[PDB]
Amino acid sequence: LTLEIISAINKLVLGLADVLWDLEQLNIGDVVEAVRG
Repeated sequence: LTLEIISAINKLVLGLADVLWDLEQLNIGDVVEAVRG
């Protein structure tokens, strides 16, 4: 599931494209998901 959030991702990454993205989520993009993996 986490990875898929993966599927949704790279493409997603003006407001919509940016601040809202990461801001809305609030880190995930940057990277902890790593720990889970």
